[PDB]
Amino acid sequence: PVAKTWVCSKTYVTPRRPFEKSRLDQELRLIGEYGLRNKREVWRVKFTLAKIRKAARELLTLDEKDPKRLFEGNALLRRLVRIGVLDEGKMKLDYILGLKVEDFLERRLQTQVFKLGLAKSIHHARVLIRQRHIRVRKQVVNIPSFVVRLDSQKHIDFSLRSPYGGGRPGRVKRKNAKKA
Amino acid sequence: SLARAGKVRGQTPKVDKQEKKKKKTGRAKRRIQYNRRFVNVVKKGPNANS
Amino acid sequence: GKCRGLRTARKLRNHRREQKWHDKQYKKAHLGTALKANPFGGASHAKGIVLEKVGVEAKQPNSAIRKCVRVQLIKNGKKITAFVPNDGCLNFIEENDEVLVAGFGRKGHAVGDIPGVRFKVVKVANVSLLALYKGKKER
Amino acid sequence: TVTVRTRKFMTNRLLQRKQMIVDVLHPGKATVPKTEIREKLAKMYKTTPDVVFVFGFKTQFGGGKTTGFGMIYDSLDYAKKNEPKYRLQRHGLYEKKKTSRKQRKERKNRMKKVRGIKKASVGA
RNA sequence: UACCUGGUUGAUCCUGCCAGUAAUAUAUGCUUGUCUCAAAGAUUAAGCCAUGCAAGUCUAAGUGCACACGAGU
RNA sequence: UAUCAACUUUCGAUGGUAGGUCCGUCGCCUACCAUGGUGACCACGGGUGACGGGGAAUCAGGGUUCGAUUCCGGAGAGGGAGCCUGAGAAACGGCUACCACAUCCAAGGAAGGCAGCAGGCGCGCAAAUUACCCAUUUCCGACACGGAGAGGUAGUGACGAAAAAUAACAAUUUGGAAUGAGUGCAUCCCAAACCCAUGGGCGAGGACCCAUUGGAGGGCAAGUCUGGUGCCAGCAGCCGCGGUAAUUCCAGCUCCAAUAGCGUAUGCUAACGUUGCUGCAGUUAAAAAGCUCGUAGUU
RNA sequence: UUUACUUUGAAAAAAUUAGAGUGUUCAAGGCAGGGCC
Repeated sequence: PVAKTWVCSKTYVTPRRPFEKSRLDQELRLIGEYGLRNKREVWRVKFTLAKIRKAARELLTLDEKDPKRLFEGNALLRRLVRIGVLDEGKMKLDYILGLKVEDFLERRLQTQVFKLGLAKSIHHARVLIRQRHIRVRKQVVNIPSFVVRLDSQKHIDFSLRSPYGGGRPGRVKRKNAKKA
Repeated sequence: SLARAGKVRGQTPKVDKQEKKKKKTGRAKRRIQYNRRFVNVVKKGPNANS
Repeated sequence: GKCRGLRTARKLRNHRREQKWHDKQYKKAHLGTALKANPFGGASHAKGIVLEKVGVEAKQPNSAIRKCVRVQLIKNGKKITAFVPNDGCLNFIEENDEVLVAGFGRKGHAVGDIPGVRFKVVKVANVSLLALYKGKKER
Repeated sequence: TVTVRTRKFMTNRLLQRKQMIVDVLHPGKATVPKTEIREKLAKMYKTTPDVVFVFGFKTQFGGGKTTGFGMIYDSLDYAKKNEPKYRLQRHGLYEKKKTSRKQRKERKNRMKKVRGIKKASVGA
């Protein structure tokens, strides 16, 4: 009898074929295109998409006049259009099945800061967040795997304490200054 | 018999390994493998010497 | 043909119940046999004392003296033959010492050109045999 | 810079308190001690710096804003009764005994084997 | 993802199993820089146990001459 | 599980009458009577690496396997048996015996139950600290005060799970620029301490503050590369590699799914439509009883 | 004459799972909080 949780779920799924020549390049292409650490992150976003596809799939099997499909279906749609992976015009569960892995990779924080020009390259965009620079509505984020929403997309900027923003410089800037 | 255990490993000259540079790891290793296979284009195997 | 009747749930259940016994992989895991005859008694690994160092000859069309050891288990006193996996690691085997043996690939089946050896030694003298092969854990 | 806002606020009068979520900002500080908070909070409600009590302050990631709970009492003598003993210990007073809890257990079991007034000499 | 591949032959199509593949959970091997969670003598032995602890309890209110401290705790 | 087919009662087995008994019903027990009750729709007997369930793992669907394990219910406190007290115990961190085991004796006697919390031995393939405290959570009593190894916290911890380094921006190698991990103070935190987290400060260019683990014949992503070892030593889950030009072994370089994880062994799931209800087969590959009758069952 | 079958509601513990809601910096999770003296 301990006051704990013991509730934890996995975020990735290892593929069936370990050395599928066609699959190895399709995941490696997503590595450099979005600047990912290893294949685990590819399988992670692939697993989140697989859950959303299966969640939308079981709803499409029910009748349209079912209140469970109407409520649970709209709630899934509102969350997809909230984060920006799906557009408000294509707000239907049929468009969920057409979502690809790159649709959720674009909503990644390290990619949004690259589309906004705050970073030089996609790999530097990871280090830009890894060094505690990017903030979202005065809330600084350190991990690059953050997902922004549409009501928070136009608030991605530098922190009030980062050298790239407005504040004190880094420790290397102050080190070379005192020695010169 | 059993009088020949370690024959080929004892008859092999103690050729030591060569000191090589620090290999990139993590995202940098996958970054190098990405541009070397897709971006840096020039059939042949990645390790086919001859 | 199979009985499809709506009240044949008992006939279908009892038939599949008695026909599963005709499966080799099912009958070996659901009877007293294949478990008491198994030297490990349902265990993945086992400790034992090295009794002899016997070199068994591989089967045709191969020709190589497979280096194994006659090991007597500590858990039940059974005598088995653990195969020394790596090259020259038979010299690293001490006499009358503890060795942690495990299965040899296929479960209860001889692997490769070895006639009947179905066990391999993992650790020797409370340390891994793989380290003794790679110049680690000098013992 | 450092300032409290007290987002929510309610008066209970059960313990003669004024419950409120005291939220203090720290643009360049690291969760200032409650001594500075209790002084600035007393002048806001015109109370004394000995009746305000705050707890549960953890600065979020990066820093900038620290939220916590706060309460005010009527007097310091009235605060001595309606207050946990460790919160009064965090101040300069009420240094509780720190001998042990295991030494007291073995003393109780030793005095349990002796009947009469002689058990007081056994434990001593 | 409602997936298969090697092996009987001179070669072929099959039956068919073995092996390959991926999770899962115990052990173990080597390795192991950070954070948040978290299982942990169940498996063979409900085998056997050194020491210590785990139920005692006093309020203005059943009974109050230890003077240890001075009516009262 | 039929290699358990009949089973239950000369001591209740089934039922009937009366009574006893218990809080109360009753073959619960006693006495008189009946020959009943259960059973192929699997009783009875045996086995279980059987506590049951809520659930867990894996699954297109159908399923398979697992559930000692923090919740609920039950069971037990070495094995039984019999009790005291109490509203409630057949209580064992309460007794009375016997059995098993074992401690102190001055040898007359006395006192024992860690499947409570730590710890030890043993057993093993297999599993932590004789750690800190009643603050949370609550529970118990005469109770605001006192008590709780129930619990909470910390140490050990690669069970497992979620985040996430080992560079980056530049140059054709040198410039700064950005940051902890680590390392040292306050505060916060905490019942105290601790991991953090935060404020400044001290803090990386072979940024040596450096990533290994199985591999590179096929299955199955990666070298007829280099040298010797020559059916020997070995490799290999399978097919297969060595009998003096080995793409397999004995090593380097390089390369590859990798990745702070990765191999190995075993259980189990998918693969397996190789247990087929969905959904398999029975002319010749394993297979329709030699043939017919025939109840239950099924339709 | 009454069953099997289908549909509805209460019942069919909590946790877990599915799953609405909430930016624990994200996530695993938690059942808790953005902003105006």
